Amino acid sequence: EYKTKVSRNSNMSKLQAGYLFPEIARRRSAHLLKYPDAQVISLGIGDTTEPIPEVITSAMAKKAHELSTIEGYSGYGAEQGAKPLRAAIAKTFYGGLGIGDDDVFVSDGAKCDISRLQVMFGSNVTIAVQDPSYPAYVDSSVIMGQTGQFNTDVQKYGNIEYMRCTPENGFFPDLSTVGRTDIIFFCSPNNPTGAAATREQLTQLVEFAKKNGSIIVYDSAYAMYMSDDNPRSIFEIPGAEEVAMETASFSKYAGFTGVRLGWTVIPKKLLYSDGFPVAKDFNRIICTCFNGASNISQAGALACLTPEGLEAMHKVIGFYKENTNIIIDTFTSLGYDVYGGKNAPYVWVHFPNQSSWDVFAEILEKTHVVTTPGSGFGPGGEGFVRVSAFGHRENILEACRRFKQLYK
Amino acid sequence: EYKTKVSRNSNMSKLQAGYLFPEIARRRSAHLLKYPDAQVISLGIGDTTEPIPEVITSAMAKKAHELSTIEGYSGYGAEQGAKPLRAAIAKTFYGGLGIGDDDVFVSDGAKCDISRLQVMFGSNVTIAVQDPSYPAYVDSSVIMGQTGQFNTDVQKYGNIEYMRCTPENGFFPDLSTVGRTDIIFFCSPNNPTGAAATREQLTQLVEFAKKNGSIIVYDSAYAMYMSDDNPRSIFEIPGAEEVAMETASFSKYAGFTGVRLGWTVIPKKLLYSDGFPVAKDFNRIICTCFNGASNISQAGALACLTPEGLEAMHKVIGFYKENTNIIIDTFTSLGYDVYGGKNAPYVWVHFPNQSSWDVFAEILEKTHVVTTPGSGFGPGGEGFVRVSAFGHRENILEACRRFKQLYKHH
Ligand SMILES: Cc1ncc(COP(=O)(O)O)c(CN[C@@H](CCC(=O)O)C(=O)O)c1O
Ligand SMILES: Cc1ncc(COP(=O)(O)O)c(CN[C@@H](CCC(=O)O)C(=O)O)c1O
Repeated sequence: EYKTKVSRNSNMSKLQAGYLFPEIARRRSAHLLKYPDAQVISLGIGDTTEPIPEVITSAMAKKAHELSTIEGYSGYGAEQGAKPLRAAIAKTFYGGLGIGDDDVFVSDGAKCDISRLQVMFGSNVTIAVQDPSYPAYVDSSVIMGQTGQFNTDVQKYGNIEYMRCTPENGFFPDLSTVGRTDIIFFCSPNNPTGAAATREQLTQLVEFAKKNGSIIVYDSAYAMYMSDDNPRSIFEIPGAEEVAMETASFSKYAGFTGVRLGWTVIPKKLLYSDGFPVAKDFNRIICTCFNGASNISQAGALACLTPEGLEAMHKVIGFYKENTNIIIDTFTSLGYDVYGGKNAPYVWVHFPNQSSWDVFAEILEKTHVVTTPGSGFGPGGEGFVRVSAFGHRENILEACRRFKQLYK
Repeated sequence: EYKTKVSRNSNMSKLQAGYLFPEIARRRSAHLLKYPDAQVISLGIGDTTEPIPEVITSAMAKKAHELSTIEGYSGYGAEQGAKPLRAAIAKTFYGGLGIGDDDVFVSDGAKCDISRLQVMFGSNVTIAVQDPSYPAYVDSSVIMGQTGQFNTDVQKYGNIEYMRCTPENGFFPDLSTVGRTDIIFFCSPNNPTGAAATREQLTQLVEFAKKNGSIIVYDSAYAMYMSDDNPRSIFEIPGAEEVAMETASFSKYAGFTGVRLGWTVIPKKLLYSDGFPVAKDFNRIICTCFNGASNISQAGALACLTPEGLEAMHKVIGFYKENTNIIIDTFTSLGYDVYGGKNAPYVWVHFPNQSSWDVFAEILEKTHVVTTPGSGFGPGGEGFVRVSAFGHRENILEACRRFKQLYKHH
């Protein structure tokens, strides 16, 4: 058979397996082959399940209709996003934090921004991540060439600072033990642990990044699930604007997982070591490597940031928060050390003395419930299982009775 | 003032200037500053201007509505795209060329795929491009670390094979003078020249790639504007499936420039030197770095690939083609050497003894018409201006009468 003479990207070769979530989907498929008549309930991938509020979808349908009129048609937008949408995001989420409209970059969601930001930083930066954390930070790092080889002994790529977040440290890194890196990806409330950093901790994090001369990439995907009195934006920490940017999404707020709309904020005062503004390189990436978020998605996001839209999102979030309570109560009633599930739609359940992957297989096997194994979120996740709360109420309740029977 | 200790990405420093189209938009902004009441006609950026056909927007509006019901709501999709849409694209554009549903990757547009493909190839490959060509191939290449610095004497980035496409060579390079690279980006019908490679030239292109062990990234963004009897897909060339992938989009077919939907096709027989299939690395990129095209944009694309959609897309394309004729006739009456416009919605006009940027500025200042300087598409574009045919009819007519008024007495 014919082969080209092009060498495979050696960074792609470094990757230890496929992406976590397709891997889980494979395993659930194999389970449906074994049990063809099983009633599978997925609490694995954190995908929203409830309909998008009408006020928002009417806004999208109206934009679609308008595209068939001479007056309403629009083509290429500003790749940063429509100005009224940047303004609404700037006012609504960062009002009083000194963020301008021109600091907001509208995207087709946060996973894409994470990789666009990794392209921008390039192959010579080193990164630190929460351990455990959402696997896209590590995987994108490997793909960009920022890392060594995977070491199977410790279960870690070389050259990544894994910042262990444990029950014994309150799921916040011990910063006095953390090596300096260029970038620090920091997710709060955290996926998978559910842990939301306090004001004092985030203060420490800014002080840490300021002294090490690092950039924090603050992932606030779950901030509007906040219950405790904790900061929802890193820019609430004075001095954050010199060391941090923030990336977020409408996915978990308006059910936009399929619709695709997020943003990144890069403050004017965030500068590389030569004084060059980081935002200006992001802007170049965004103009060259992207052609803007869908116009219909942007019209849906615009409608989200209005009194009716905010009320609708609060209702949605509230509903998933009530699912989370149900799951928490179940596991606590069962005598588990269960974490998170207060400030986030994830509960982080401790299964000590078992490997995550084995617990995943066991639950899937006995209860036809998909979970996500903790060690898919890095080596600090070993021994835990993340349980997602996105589901119809009846599905959540049924999964919980199934757990009660397995584990009684 | 405070600065971090993070070193700016050296590949970002390499970029000689801002991306082409924002730089034009800046100049048009400054123009409207100077003359706030100028009726600017924009033929710079190639943006669709006519309404999306009702059949396509009704489908999108329906998906939006369905998203508010328990039954019709959907969240994350298969990252490659909805299986029915992948099938429709495979059958509709590649039916009979051996392309499977699973070789199609639905994206939010071709610009985005180009850059995801470049992340996939990585920093250690060398590329070739047509010269002139759509500036995203070269810019994404610089950004990814594939290049040396910009050399202002020759107006080229180091380590890129710039393949000369001229009126004299029929806008197809002499491949005997083209050095071996890993990757060859090839656009046909080409942006900016409008030139469509014949079956004979594409066969040569494929034979060249096969003997060199190169991968062709074939960009078919304008293939449905074909008038001549030329291949619309690289996979029409036997053996293309061992050396070639293809990228395209609905932007120019249904006016989806703002909606955002295209696709890349990578065939199963495309392998790296170690035997690894290139599509398996792309799939990983697509799973890690992307979360799918918008579900509403997918519903719109699915509606385009029906008898009613194809009929609507064909009609809109033909409209822009008549615009292109008006523009061609205008410049040829004024005695310019003018290329393209046959197989593409672009007219490539030569201005002897003038820089492209000076011509751009001159047209913009005197007629309030925006164009794109040919040097924006690389050094072979120097001396040319690209005139986009996208616009309302009356605006193309007005632009053309402005050109004639300016240039008739010279
Ligand atoms: C921390 C974090 N950042 C970013 C994203 C991606 O946001 P989008 O705007 O919708 O791109 C997610 C969703 N993570 C889910 C879904 C799986 C995935 O993102 O690959 C999860 O962790 O199960 C997330 O949890
Ligand atoms: C050859 C070619 N490939 C890809 C694209 C991008 O397609 P999308 O699906 O809409 O992402 C264009 C449109 N280029 C236009 C618009 C400017 C730009 O693409 O940056 C042009 O060249 O004027 C193109 O001309």
